[PDB]
Amino acid sequence: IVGGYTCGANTVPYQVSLNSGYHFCGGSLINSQWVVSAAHCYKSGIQVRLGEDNINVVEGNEQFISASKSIVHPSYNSNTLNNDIMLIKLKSAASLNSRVASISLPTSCASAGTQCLISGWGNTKSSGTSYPDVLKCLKAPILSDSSCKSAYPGQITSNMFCAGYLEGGKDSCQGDSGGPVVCSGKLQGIVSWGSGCAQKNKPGVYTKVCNYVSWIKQTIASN
Ligand SMILES: NC(=[NH2+])c1ccc2[nH]c(-c3cc([C@@H](CC(=O)[O-])C(=O)[O-])cc(Br)c3[O-])nc2c1
Ligand SMILES: [Ca+2]
Ligand SMILES: [Cl-]
Repeated sequence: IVGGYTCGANTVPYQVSLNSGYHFCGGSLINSQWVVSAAHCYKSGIQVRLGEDNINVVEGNEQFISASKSIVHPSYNSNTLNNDIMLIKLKSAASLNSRVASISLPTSCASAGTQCLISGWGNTKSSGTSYPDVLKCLKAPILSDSSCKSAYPGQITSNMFCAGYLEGGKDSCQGDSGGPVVCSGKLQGIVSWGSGCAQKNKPGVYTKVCNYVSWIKQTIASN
C-alpha cells in the first residue's frame, strides 16, 4: 500500500496473508473455512496466516492453517486478468473471535464515490520496493466507469472497477494482490492490478466481487 497508514493490530480481522515461506498475497476470510483471493496469486504449498499484524513476529493471535484446495475461477484469463478471483478452502476451520472474523459478501454492487478500505503488506514505494512488517491501510473511493475506461482503454471488463486517486501518491501495489476492498462492511473488491503503483491517472483495478456472489456460494456449497 503506497500513501496509506498503519492499520493498528487486528483492526482488519478478515485480512489474511498467503504464505509460502514469505508473504506473497493477501486474501479475505468469508467464513471459518474459506478465503477469497485473486486467481493470479494461485500456487501450491500455500499456508494461510490469520490474526496477523507484524508478519515477521509471532505476537499472538496468529492461526497458521494450510490450504486444503484452491479453486481458481474456470474462466480466469491470465492475459487480461478478467475473472481474477480464487477461493481457498482451509484444512481446518479457523477459531473466529474479535481478532479473526469473516467479512460479508455484498448483496448489491457499490456506486462510484463509495469510500472503501483497502489493506495489505504490499510495497509502500511507487519507485522501488519497501515491504512493511505490519498491515497498512488506505481509504479510497470507487471511481466512475468512464474515468476507469479512460485511464485503461480496452482493458476494463464488466468484472473490474477502479478505486484510488488520479493525482497519484495513494494506491495498492505488489504484495497487496488478493486482499480486500471493503465498503460499508461488505467485500466489494479484490486487489488485482494497476500500471505501476500510485502513478498519476493510473488508479488500481479491482475484481468486482458483487458479480461473483452466486458463483462463490455455489462453489462453496459443492466443496
Ligand atoms: N498498482 C496496483 N494497484 C497494483 C495492485 C496489485 C498488484 N499486484 C501486482 C503484482 C505484480 C507482480 C510483478 C512481478 C515482479 O515484479 O517480480 C509484475 O509486474 O508482474 C507480481 C504479482 Br503475483 C502481483 O500481484 N502489481 C500490482 C499493482
Ligand atoms: Ca505476526
Ligand atoms: Cl474501452
